Amino acid sequence: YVDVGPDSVKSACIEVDIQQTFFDKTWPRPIDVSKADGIIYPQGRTYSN
Amino acid sequence: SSAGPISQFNYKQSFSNPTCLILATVPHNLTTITKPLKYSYINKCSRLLSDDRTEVPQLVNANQYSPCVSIVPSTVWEDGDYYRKQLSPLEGGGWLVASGSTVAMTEQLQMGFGITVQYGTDTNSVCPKLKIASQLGNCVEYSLYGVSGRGVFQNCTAVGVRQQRFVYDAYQNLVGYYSDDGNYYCLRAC
Repeated sequence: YVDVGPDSVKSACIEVDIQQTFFDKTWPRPIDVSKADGIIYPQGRTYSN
Repeated sequence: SSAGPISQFNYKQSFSNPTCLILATVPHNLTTITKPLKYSYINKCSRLLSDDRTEVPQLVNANQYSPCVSIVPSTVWEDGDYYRKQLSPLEGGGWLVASGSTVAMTEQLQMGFGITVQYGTDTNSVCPKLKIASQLGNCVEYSLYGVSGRGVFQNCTAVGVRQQRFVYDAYQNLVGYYSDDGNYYCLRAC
């Protein structure tokens, strides 16, 4: 197994405030494949024009 | 085929793989290779059991260092020096013991090379190189990585991906550059 550096020496964690309603936004950015949104190039080989 | 101190306590090759042994001499022309004070080797590596009587030679196993390299300096100070180290009850008790030998340094440094090869099933990826297997084979044939074929390479321009290294044209065929380092050797049919 790999050394990933020391454990944290802190005895507590930072407190976390969950407020989902502040993150509920409508900022639509739908896939448009006309512009090649979200395209993984093919693994097997690569191509010209 | 030797039972000297070298095979016993210093350096042992595997008997299950094919091996080679090379003796050479660095010229003068080679200057980045520095000489040490002298040549050193281990002439004794044994354990003294916790009975203070029984001596058991510690023989070196192939692809390993001697158990005495922990107590023998990287260069032996004087011919015949001896080293000792008492063992913890966990290590077995008794002692570890060694003795070093020296040979006077030479005009030109002298070296030893040991090579060991493994023939794989399909993984034979360590091959020689020359320059027919390379450019300029400007006609048939090529044989690239996992792909066969027969083509006429030309220095063409400039269409591809350039990070992975083929280019096809809408079929199984490759038209055809990559692989050379790094240009555009576009191939053709026979």
